[PDB]
Amino acid sequence: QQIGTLTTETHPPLTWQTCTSGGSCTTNNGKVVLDANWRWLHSTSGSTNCYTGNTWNTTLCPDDTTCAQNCALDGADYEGTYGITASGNSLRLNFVTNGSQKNVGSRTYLMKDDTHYQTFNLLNQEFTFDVDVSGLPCGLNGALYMVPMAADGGVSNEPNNKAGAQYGVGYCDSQCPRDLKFIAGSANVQGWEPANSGLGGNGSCCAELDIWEANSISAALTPHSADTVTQTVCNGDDCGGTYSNDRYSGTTDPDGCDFNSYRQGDTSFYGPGKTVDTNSKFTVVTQFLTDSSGNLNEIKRFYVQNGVVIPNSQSTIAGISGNSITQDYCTAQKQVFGDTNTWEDHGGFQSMTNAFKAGMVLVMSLWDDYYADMLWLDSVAYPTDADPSTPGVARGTCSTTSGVPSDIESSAASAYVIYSNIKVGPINSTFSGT
Ligand SMILES: *[C@@H]1O[C@H](CO)[C@@H](O[C@@H]2O[C@H](CO)[C@@H](O[C@@H]3O[C@H](CO)[C@@H](O)[C@H](O)[C@@H]3O)[C@H](O)[C@H]2NC(C)=O)[C@H](O)[C@H]1NC(C)=O
Ligand SMILES: OC[C@H]1O[C@@H](S[C@H]2[C@H](O)[C@@H](O)[C@H](S[C@H]3[C@H](O)[C@@H](O)[C@H](O)O[C@@H]3CO)O[C@@H]2CO)[C@H](O)[C@@H](O)[C@@H]1O
Ligand SMILES: OC[C@H]1O[C@@H](S[C@H]2[C@H](O)[C@@H](O)[C@H](S[C@H]3[C@H](O)[C@@H](O)[C@H](O)O[C@@H]3CO)O[C@@H]2CO)[C@H](O)[C@@H](O)[C@@H]1O
Ligand SMILES: *[C@@H]1O[C@H](CO)[C@@H](O)[C@H](O)[C@H]1NC(C)=O
Ligand SMILES: *[C@@H]1O[C@H](CO)[C@@H](O)[C@H](O)[C@H]1NC(C)=O
Ligand SMILES: [Mg+2]
Repeated sequence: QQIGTLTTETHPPLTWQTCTSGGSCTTNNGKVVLDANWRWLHSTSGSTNCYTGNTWNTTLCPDDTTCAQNCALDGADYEGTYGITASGNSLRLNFVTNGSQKNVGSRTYLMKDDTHYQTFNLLNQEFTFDVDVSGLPCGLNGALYMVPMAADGGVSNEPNNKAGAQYGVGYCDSQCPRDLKFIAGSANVQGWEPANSGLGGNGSCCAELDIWEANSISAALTPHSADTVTQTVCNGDDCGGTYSNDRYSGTTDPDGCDFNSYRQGDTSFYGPGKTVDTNSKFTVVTQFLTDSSGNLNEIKRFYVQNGVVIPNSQSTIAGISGNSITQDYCTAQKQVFGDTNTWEDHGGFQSMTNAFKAGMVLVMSLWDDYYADMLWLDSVAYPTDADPSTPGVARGTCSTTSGVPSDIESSAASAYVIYSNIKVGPINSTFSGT
C-alpha cells in the first residue's frame, strides 16, 4: 500500500516505562498507530475509493499487485472518527464512534518512532499495565497482546509497501486472518468474498501472545504457537484458524494454551464485585520465566488492586492444578478438557521463545466477535449447546444468546476500555503492595 497525502498522520503520544529490578522506572515517549484496515484507502491520483463498505473497486484493484500500486492508506482522525484518545500514560478506545459514519472498535500498535513499531523481548521480564474494564459488558473484548510483526511494517522487502508501520501495516496473528486488505506487500482483493469485512484469498499468519483478552465478566491469558513465528502468507482454507472450514489444518495454533480463572474452576476470582473487582481499575502483571537455557517455561500472572498483590487463582479442575501457564499445565488442560493440543504441535513454549527473540509488537484493541459472539471468553457454555458440567465448557456468566454484534453495537454503544501505566522490566520490578 501507498502513503496517502490527503490527511496528515499524527500518531497520538503514549508514554510507557522501563523499570530496574528495584522498582525505579523511566519514561519512554512512544506513540500509537491505527491499524491499516480501519483507514481510508483511495487512489494515489485523488479521492476515489479503492475499497468501500465491504467491496473493492476492481478498476483500481483488478489484482493484488496492481491494487497495492494504485492504492494509498491515508491519515486518521484518531478521536473524531475512531474514538481513540491518548493522554499521558493512558490510551482509551471507544467501542462505537458516531463521526461522519459509524465506526466500531479499533486496533492500535505501540510505536518507537513514526516509521517503526516498538519491539519487545520479554524473556525473564514482566509486562505490567493498569486497565479499566468496568465499561465492557458481555460480548466485548479489550485485548492487549503481542505479535511478531515486522518492526518497519514490511517496507524493507515489499516494494509495493510504502505505508508500513507509519500507517499500521503488517498485521498477522494465530488465526491467519483473511479479512486483511494488505498482506505482505500485496492487496488481498483476489478471492475477496464479502462476509465492513470479507475474506480474501490469503491470510496473514504468525505466533501470538494474548497477554490480556477481557471484559468485566471474564479474562483470559493465552499464548499461541506457530511453525514460523513471524509473518507467513497462507492459501484460503489451508490457512486454518477462524476463517477456515478446517480450523486445525494450518501452520499456527488457533486455540492457544489459555488460563481463564473461571474456565479453570474458580468463579469467585475475577468479575464484578469479585476478588479482582472489575467495577474498578486494577493492575495486571504478566511474568515470562525461563528454564536454565533461557527458553520460556512459565507465564505467571499477578493482579494489584487497592494496593493489595493478588496471586492468580489456582485451577481447581481435577487433573489441572497450579495458577500459571507451564508445559505441565498445558498438557493437562488439553487432555482434561479434550481440546486438540495445537499449542504443543506448533512448538509450544519454544515457539513463544522464538517469537520473543524475533521481537514482539504491542497491540491494543477493542472489538466484538462476528464469529462466536465472544462466547469462548465469557459464556456459561461454549459451545453454547455443551454441558457446563463438562470441564472447560463454562468460561463466564454471560448467557448463550449474549454478544451478538448487531445487538451489542446498539445496547453497549457507550462501551470503552482504558489501558494505562504500561511498565516493562525484570521480574518483580514493576509492582508492589501488601
Ligand atoms: C494466496 O491466495 C491465492 C488465491 O487467491 C493462492 O493462489 C493459488 O495458488 C495455488 C498454488 O500456486 C494455485 O493452485 C494450482 O494452480 C495451478 C494452475 O495455475 C495448478 O497447475 C496446480 O496444480 C494447482 O492446482 C492456484 O491456481 C492459485 N489461485 C489463484 C487464483 O491464483 C496462493 O497460493 C496464496 N498464497 C500463499 C502464499 O498461500
Ligand atoms: O468496522 C471497522 C473496520 O473493520 C475492518 S475488518 C475488522 C473487523 O470488522 C473486526 O471485527 C476485526 S476485530 C479483530 C481485532 O481487532 C483483533 O484484535 C483480534 O485479534 O481479531 C479480531 C477479529 O479479526 O478486525 C478486522 C480487521 O482486522 C474493515 O476492513 C474496515 O473497513 C472497518 O473500518
Ligand atoms: O484473537 C483474535 C481472534 O480471536 C478469535 S476467538 C478464539 C480464541 O482466540 C481461541 O483461544 C479460542 S480456542 C477455543 C476453541 O475454539 C474451543 O473449541 C474450545 O472448546 O475452547 C477453546 C478455548 O476458548 O477460540 C476462539 C474462537 O475462535 C476470534 O473468533 C477471531 O475472529 C479473532 O481473530
Ligand atoms: C472506481 O475507480 C475508477 C477509477 O478511478 C472510477 O472511475 C470509478 O468511479 C470508481 N468507482 C467506485 C464505485 O469507486
Ligand atoms: C517475586 O515475587 C513473587 C510474589 O511474591 C515471589 O513469589 C517470587 O519468588 C519473587 N521472584 C523473584 C525473582 O524474586
Ligand atoms: Mg492474494
